[PDB]
Order: sequence, then C-alpha cells, then structure tokens
Amino acid sequence: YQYKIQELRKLLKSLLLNYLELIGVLSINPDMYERKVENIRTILVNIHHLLNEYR
Amino acid sequence: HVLIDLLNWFRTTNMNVNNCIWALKSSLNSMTNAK
Amino acid sequence: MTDRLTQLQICLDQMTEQFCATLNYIDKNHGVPPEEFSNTIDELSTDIILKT
Amino acid sequence: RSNQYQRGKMHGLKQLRDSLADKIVDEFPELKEPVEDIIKRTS
Repeated sequence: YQYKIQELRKLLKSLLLNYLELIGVLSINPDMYERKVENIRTILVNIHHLLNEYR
Repeated sequence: HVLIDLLNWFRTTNMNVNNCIWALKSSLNSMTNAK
Repeated sequence: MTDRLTQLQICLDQMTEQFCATLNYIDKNHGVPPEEFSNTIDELSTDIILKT
Repeated sequence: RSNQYQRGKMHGLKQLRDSLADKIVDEFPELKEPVEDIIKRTS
C-alpha cells in the first residue's frame, strides 16, 4: 500500500506541474491548449482508477 | 490593402481570442459533470 | 462524526471547484488593475497551496 | 481596444505564470527543474 501512496503523491505532484504547464500554454499559445487539457484529465482519470483498488 | 490587411489580421486575432474564451467556458461547463 | 473518506471526497470536490473558480477569474479578468489582479491571484495561489 | 486588451492580458498572464513558477519553486524545490523547462516549453 505504500507503493500506491507514493504513486498517488507523485501523481498529484505531476498533476500540479501539468496544470502549471497547461496554464502557461494558455498564456503564450492557447490555440493548442486542449492538446494538454485532456492529458491532464487522463491523470485525474488515473486517480479515479487509483481509488478503485483502494475501495 | 495595407490598412485592410492589418485590419483583417487584428479582427481575426480578436474573434480567435473570443472563440478561445467561449471554448474554455464550454469545456468547464462540460467537465463540471465529471467533477 | 464524519468519516475521513467523505472528508477526502469533499476536499477533492472543493479543490476542483477552486481550480474552476480561479481559471474563470483568470479568463474573465485578463486584460482590472494589474496590482489588484496580482494580489487576488496571489491569494488564490495561496488557497491552492493550502488545499494541496 | 482589442489590441490593448490583448497586450494587457498577455502581461497579466506572464505575471501569473512567473509568480506561479516562483512559488512552485519555493514550496516545492524538488519540482523546480521541470518548471524552468516548462518555461522553456512555453517561452
């Protein structure tokens, strides 16, 4: 379970980092912003998967 | 055409920005369900 | 008492709502005075860090 | 007016991401290296 805990922590850190990079994309070149948006959602979706085994 | 070209380019930028804003609003409205 | 799993769901929902509100403020405010906008965004980022 | 709005929003977004990068470096030093790369990915 420690492996899942550390996976969740690194996934949260990567989610924050990708949110920062995506908002930077919106800042400079928003025309392709969606190219990252769904990507971030996938990580969020993975988080939901990480909840499923913890149920 | 010089003024016309600048005018059209600035208009294109303007409604491209407006369309980006509307797309952001639509994306949030759609994704609020998944929240 | 409130189960900590329900608290976790409430916290993640509040985090999602906070991100939505922050980006909505950014989208509808970019262009307000720069100083007030920067102060409000600093407050929002402090809120993001605390929620994290 | 549209051009001034564009320039003002560009300046606002630039300060937004500068401050966010600075604070992410501050409270999260371990993620400092990608953040600069993020700037390199954006700028």
